[PDB]
Amino acid sequence: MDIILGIRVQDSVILASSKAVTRGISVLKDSDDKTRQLSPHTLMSFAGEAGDTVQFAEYIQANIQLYSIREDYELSPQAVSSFVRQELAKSIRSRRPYQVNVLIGGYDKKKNKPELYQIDYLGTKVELPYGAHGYSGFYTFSLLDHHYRPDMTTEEGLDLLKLCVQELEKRMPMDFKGVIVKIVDKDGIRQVDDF
Amino acid sequence: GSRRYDSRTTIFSPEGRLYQVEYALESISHAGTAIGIMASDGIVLAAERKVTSTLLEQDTSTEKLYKLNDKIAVAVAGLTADAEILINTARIHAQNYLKTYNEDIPVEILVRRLSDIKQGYTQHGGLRPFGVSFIYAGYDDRYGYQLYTSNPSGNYTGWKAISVGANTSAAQTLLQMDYKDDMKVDDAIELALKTLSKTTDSSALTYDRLEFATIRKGANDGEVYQKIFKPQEIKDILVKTGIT
Amino acid sequence: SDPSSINGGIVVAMTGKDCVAIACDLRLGSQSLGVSNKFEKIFHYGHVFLGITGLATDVTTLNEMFRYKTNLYKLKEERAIEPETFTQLVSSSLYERRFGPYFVGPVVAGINSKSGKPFIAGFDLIGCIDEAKDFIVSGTASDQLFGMCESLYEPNLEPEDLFETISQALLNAADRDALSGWGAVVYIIKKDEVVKRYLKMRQD
Amino acid sequence: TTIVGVKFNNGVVIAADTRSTQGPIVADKNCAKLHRISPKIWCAGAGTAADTEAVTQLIGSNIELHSLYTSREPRVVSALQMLKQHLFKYQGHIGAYLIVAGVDPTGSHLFSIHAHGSTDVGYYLSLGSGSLAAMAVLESHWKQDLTKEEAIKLASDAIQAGIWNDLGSGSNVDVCVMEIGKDAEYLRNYLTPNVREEKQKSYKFPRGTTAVLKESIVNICDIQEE
Amino acid sequence: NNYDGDTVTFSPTGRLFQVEYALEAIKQGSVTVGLRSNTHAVLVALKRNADELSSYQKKIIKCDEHMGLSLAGLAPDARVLSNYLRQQCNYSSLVFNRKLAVERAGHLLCDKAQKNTQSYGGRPYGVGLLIIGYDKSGAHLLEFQPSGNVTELYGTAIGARSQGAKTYLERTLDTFIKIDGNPDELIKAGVEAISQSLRDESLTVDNLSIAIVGKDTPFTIYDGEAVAKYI
Amino acid sequence: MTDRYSFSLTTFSPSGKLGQIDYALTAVKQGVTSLGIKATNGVVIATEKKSSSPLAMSETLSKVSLLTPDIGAVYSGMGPDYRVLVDKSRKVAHTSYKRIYGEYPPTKLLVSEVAKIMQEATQSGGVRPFGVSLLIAGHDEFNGFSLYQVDPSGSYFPWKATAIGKGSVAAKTFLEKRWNDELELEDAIHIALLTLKESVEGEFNGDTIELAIIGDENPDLLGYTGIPTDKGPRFRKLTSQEINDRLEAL
Amino acid sequence: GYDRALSIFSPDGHIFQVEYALEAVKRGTCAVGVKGKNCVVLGCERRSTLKLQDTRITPSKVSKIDSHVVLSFSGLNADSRILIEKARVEAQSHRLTLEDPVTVEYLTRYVAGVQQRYTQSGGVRPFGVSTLIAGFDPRDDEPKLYQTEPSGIYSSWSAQTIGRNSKTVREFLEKNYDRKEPPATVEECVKLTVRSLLEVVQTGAKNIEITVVKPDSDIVALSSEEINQYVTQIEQEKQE
Amino acid sequence: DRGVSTFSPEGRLFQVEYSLEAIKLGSTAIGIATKEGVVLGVEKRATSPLLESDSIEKIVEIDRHIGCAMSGLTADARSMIEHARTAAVTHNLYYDEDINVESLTQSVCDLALRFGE
Amino acid sequence: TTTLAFRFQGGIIVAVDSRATAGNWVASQTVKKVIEINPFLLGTMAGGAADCQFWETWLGSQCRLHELREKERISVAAASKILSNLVYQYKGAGLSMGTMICGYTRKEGPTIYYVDSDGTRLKGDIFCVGSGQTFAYGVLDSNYKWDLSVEDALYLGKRSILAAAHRDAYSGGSVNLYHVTEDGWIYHGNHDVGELFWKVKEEEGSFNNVIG
Ligand SMILES: [Mg+2]
Ligand SMILES: [Mg+2]
Repeated sequence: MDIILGIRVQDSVILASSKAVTRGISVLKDSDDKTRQLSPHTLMSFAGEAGDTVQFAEYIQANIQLYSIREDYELSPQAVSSFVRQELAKSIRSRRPYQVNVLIGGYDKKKNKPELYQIDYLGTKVELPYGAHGYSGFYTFSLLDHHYRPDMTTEEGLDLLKLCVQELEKRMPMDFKGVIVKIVDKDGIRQVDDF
Repeated sequence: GSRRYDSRTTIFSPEGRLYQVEYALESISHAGTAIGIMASDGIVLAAERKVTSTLLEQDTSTEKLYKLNDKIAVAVAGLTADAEILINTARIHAQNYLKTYNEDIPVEILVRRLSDIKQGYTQHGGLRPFGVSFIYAGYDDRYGYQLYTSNPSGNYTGWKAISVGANTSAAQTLLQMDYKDDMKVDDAIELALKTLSKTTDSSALTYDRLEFATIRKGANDGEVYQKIFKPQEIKDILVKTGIT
Repeated sequence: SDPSSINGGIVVAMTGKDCVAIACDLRLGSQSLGVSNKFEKIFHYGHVFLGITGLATDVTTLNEMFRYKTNLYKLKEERAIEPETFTQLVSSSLYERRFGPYFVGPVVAGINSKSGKPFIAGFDLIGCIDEAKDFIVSGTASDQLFGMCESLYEPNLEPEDLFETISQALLNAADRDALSGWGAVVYIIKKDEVVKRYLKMRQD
Repeated sequence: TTIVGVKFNNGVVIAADTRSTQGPIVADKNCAKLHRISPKIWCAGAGTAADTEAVTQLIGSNIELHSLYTSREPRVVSALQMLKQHLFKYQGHIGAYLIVAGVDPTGSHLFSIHAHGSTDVGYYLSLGSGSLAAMAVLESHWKQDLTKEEAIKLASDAIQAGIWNDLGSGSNVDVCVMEIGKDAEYLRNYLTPNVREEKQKSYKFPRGTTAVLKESIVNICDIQEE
Repeated sequence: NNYDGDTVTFSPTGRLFQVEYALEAIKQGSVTVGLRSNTHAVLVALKRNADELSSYQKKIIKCDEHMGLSLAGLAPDARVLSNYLRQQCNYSSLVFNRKLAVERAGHLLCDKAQKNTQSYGGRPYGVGLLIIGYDKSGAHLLEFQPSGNVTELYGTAIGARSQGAKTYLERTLDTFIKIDGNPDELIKAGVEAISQSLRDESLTVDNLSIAIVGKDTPFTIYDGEAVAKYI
Repeated sequence: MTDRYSFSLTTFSPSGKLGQIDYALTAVKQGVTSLGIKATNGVVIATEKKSSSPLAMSETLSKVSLLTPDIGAVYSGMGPDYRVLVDKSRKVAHTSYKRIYGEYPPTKLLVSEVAKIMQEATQSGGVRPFGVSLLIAGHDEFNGFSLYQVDPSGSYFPWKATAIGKGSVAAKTFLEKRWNDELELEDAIHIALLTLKESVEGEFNGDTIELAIIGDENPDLLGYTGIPTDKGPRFRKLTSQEINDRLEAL
Repeated sequence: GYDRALSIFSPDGHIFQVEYALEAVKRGTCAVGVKGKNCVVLGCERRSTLKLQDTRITPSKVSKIDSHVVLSFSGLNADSRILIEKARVEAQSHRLTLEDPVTVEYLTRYVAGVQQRYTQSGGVRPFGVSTLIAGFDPRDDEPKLYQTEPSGIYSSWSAQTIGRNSKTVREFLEKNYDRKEPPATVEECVKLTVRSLLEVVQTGAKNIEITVVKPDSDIVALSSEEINQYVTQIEQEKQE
Repeated sequence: DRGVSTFSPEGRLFQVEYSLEAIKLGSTAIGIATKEGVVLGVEKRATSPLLESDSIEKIVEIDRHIGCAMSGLTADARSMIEHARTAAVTHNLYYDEDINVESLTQSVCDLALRFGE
Repeated sequence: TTTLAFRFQGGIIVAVDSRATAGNWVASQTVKKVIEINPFLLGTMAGGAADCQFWETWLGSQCRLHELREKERISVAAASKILSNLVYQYKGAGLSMGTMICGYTRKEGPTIYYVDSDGTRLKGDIFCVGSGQTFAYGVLDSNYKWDLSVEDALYLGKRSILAAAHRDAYSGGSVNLYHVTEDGWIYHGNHDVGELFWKVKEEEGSFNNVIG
């Protein structure tokens, strides 16, 4: 899959993911949602090898939902990200590794803080104010390094995100058919239906 | 063949009871009494060593109170060797959880895991059950201070105050009488020692016959401290509470 | 492609008079792309300090593995693990993956709590121990570090003098490596006080 | 690396240089290559350094258990047989090349062993990148019925040939002498012909030279009482 | 008594009671007859029904084109053993391009039954088998017991009241062995043999089961109106 | 074949007793007396060499065994059971410790491993408990000198001084009167010899008594020189002559 | 491995280990299930022999298997945890492969299957547990209530009770529950459930637990005071 | 005790004979075959009036052309039905046809004597 | 190969060509590229012929077992996921498959899932797979509406395969048409491309580049 972006502002985490699915010669779909809700206040976007992406994401989703039911409790974003990292670190020395990169955006209800974690297919985890996978960071990070403030509102975050997508649409060779944008905050997860 | 010599450790009686579980509970009723009391500002664990000797090296001795991690401790009643098998498994489970989620294991999840292991030995495998009852004293940031017990059946329950081992009927009645919800650790320390002093089968309660531990947020600021009392420290708290 | 230089980074350790020092850069990258400037590579288990360079997923995995093992050690032994003992544990753990190894360069630093003797050690990715009296280096700028340490180091430096020596060794080595830098941390370790200092350095 | 073994009148001596390398870089300048399998059975390793250490400690561990089981002092042929069968099974993937020497109730012994599991017997042997330089000295000065003093001299001279002529070898000479009816004497840094000269300048900095952003005390102590 | 709890226990007189109890299951089974000449071999079997609404339990099983058997006792055990014979006949044809000798088939059945008489946990087979076949040495008839004992015979019978048929065959020995090149007369002799074991009931059209194998005759089973000719 | 005894042979009786463990302890009670005493600068363990025949060479039968260079063990009960436990204890000291940490285990942890093996023979399928009680003496850097008892159940306890087997009840009373926290190693050996004489019927000399100490490092027993940090084993078995010398000052 | 056949037939055609497992269920605290027109209520008995209990942390008697299905039980507490864990795992597995949450009947059929398996597998004893499984099928407003037992048989019930003195409360339900007109509201259903337990319980204090399950994953447990108000109103109507 | 696969002195397997007694305690099931079809009927036998009787499932489909009715310990039938359904579907997969009723029955009966220790 | 499936007001149209090739050699012109999984579910053949035939028949068996066990028609979501999970297990071993699983149920309505041998499972409105997929997409994209009649939708599917059959060397032979309704699929005949091309050329006025 292609572009996945993330930004952590004052009170929320925003994830932006491209809509295109291309199988070699043709664009088979232009409305694909490259994300799974792991828990009410935790969202994971993904990109990598075909098939393995959705298989890994749904596998993680099933496991977190199982934990939620067993304990009647939502794991913190930090705890979910650690579980995901271990699964990918385990996978990289398997017979056939999951070739999947993820961003985990969650709102910690205990600390009242948004949190964004970036994890690649090797199991390399970092907590960041903003992140990306693939070539997305090469085009967007110089804009984020300039404009980002830790006290930004959600609206200001969306505006900075629009500038990033515009730069991608200008300089990237591939047509990724726009992005689906989702916000994670104290009230849960919602999709911005006009972007 | 071999069937002839099989005791069949995992069968129901006609009344629907598990023979071996019931008999293991009978064994535990002869072990030294262990008591746990939960207060608002901490938990107390107090336990009686079984008829000791003057030549026993007490300061290096441990038969009752064990550390599972920095936040959770257990009091043991029953076969000590059986307990150490389960204790080591619990220590590993706690570390497995910490590695997986990067957070300390919640108290109940550790308790449920050990209790499920006990359950398995009652349903399959044809082996004898563990002759052990545990009192779990622990803290996590979800439920705070917690007390649990588990027995050879693999059943577990939560408690404000509880006893296991010998004379639990007498001990539980004494605890039920003097326990109050707004109680503090220093008061709970006194209640635990007073209850052991009355229920003991020994002539008098002295420092060399006791193991003592507290779990306090009496650790400088937003954290929890475990204190396994030394022989001299058990001697001092016995004088302070006016038992010796 | 080479797993030991995908993410970049460096660690250095030195001995002084009744003290030891261990330091690292803060960069994590995906080859040319800088990803994080807060990726610390030094960890501690009690009074024993461990720096790890190499593939970042393995750095994190090994920290979690040694936290796991030193926690069980402490529960069973009823005492904190010592630098000499921990060194053997790292070596054993690495060699057990002889034909599918962790792509790392670990470094141990600490003072023995009973003898008071300063201790440092280094390892290759499969467990071979380098126990030097003077200094240990690791990472994508290890050549540069060897050059700095060999000329700057002298024995029996006082804690505050050792800080200057190891800091200058790290900084100038990192500035000659594309995949190292983006911040730095220095630990000064004495028998019962440890000071941690973040250094100001160029951010390219 | 240069390593040699030399038989003499009443025993055997083994010697090694003290340089370990990573490619062209010297990782450690005073490495210890003489390893103990048992009190009076010692060996020196070339090749993959972790493999030489690991295979020594594994067989050394099993040799100790065997000694306790049989109530007998360990034999060099046992160490040899256990080493070769372990190495053969791994088909050269464990890169251990060793010279094994020692004394036991049967007498004094000297063997070499290669990574694929083949072994050899001899009165004088050399291994490592400096083995050709060492063997040149051994082939020039070795004779039958050497004394202890003559064997130590020959062994250290052979290591020196490696030190000065092989780039893979350097620094100091370590020696271990194993004589029949005596304690094995390990002579660490028996020769020290490569001390660095004093530098032209002191590079001690003035205090306050390095720029600092933040200072903080690190809590190495456990959670405190009260 | 104290020695019949399992197959792994000898009695003080050296008997194996579990095996003897398995032998008893055969005696409760319905009668079946086997006999042969030098050209053909015949099986005749009296099938047993549960009641008047039920079918008559099949007794004869084909193992190959040149071999098959009839059963008396536990029918599922006959299915297990006949399946094994089918596999062994098949292995011989596939690997060696060779029709399995009837004598070798008997040896294989013996060894399979033996393993269930010397080990803990298992039980003996509860069925007896009469195996007929035509191979490179002519016509053959075998009797199998779940003790492991296999015997080659001119004629025999097993099941309830089998002693009457066995005595008849012992009298007729010199006559029926000479019935060469006449399948109908050999079957007649078998139908007359099994008649010496009937009481109260007689041979009807859904009661009788006949099988034959010979020189130029594949193993074929006759049931229904195909046996009315012999009633 | 196959081991078809996959069920426990030790089970709880209605009264809560584990019969097979109690019976194992009875076998220990019938065994020859062995003892241990801890001093300020050492530990001593001792037992009688009850020779089954005078034609037997009792020096070839070792009742006191080295487990590690700083840890030794003695027993009361079934000799063969002890011998295999010594084999297992020596191996586990390497496999579960020395091959991991590069050093020998502390006394308390080796005791813990031996205890686990004995516990498992009390619960695992198709086996009986070990018919021995062990006394394990040792030294390690951070815990100093120590002495432990291990029973058939797998339970273990630390002692200042104790005795097991035949005349243990009388011997423990004798030790209670003599033991103090200021004893030197030579004083503890003297008390050990005095205590052991009471439970011995026949000959009492260096050839019929087996005695070993955990004391100072013995560089003369190391087998090599050159490494300053290696100073030799603390376990030392006393000779027949060394025992007899201390029997004159008795 | 341990292979011993513990569950076997007796001469009269009974499997005693399965029947003795039912005797363990008879000993367990009473559980009751009642379905209204638009809800299902699960009531549970708490024996007051144990005070000084910490009710915050003590295992509760009703367990969520998924967001829309709950499970209560009578019998061995430790045994029930194994069935609850298996049911929870299967619920997530069903969502993963079918892309739809389990129906109440499917979840019941699975748990019942596990129980049956433990009655003819070597080396294992039957579960000493009977269960009440209640909830609503996805996108359905028809109430569902099922029962399982150690043998593995299961069935649907308009109302049912299990555990000690369940013969008495079933007697009450059989004369008080009308099929043509089930409890039309949550209030009426909870009232009938508390009434049924009051036939057996003792003090209406901390001895009665009540959990209400409504359509679309709406599950809530009533508190002490809320239940206490039902207990109060029932006896004040009884004084007449 | 005694083996689960033990023969009686009469030549019958104890456990098989005892299971036949359990079946005698089961609810009645009847079948009648005609040239126009086969009919299957069962007694439901609910233990209480509060038990919703349409949840009692003692008649079960194996395939479109094969049905089945049960009597005895009905929980034991579930794995037998599962096997029958799998065997019917598997044969259709392997042979592109309906399986014979006798062959299906034989496959179910192969499970019967697979018990022991 | 050219296969397509699209959702519309009246259900689903499935259209496929009939040609199989081994290199340049035309092995068959009469290949059945629609697999009749059951009377309600259809699958399309592209990639490996055996892999598609074998595993989609197998899928039919799993669907039949599901409805026997659950007493309810399997959803298209569940049916497609059984196949995608199966092929994911074999990932790396060399299965070749690109298929559209098509069905029409009460809870879902008309539904199409693209399932693929590297594990991909995509729900969508229009899918086209094969060597001639790009040609068929062109005709589909420019003429597709949700409110197409059954008659016009059938023709659109027929016309799109014809476009591919004309231009793609490895597509041709004949066109097979299917219409999937809630009550099951309906077969709408085999249409020889040779005869169809001339008929469409005359009636439509298209393919002026070709002399007829
Ligand atoms: Mg740099
Ligand atoms: Mg730069």
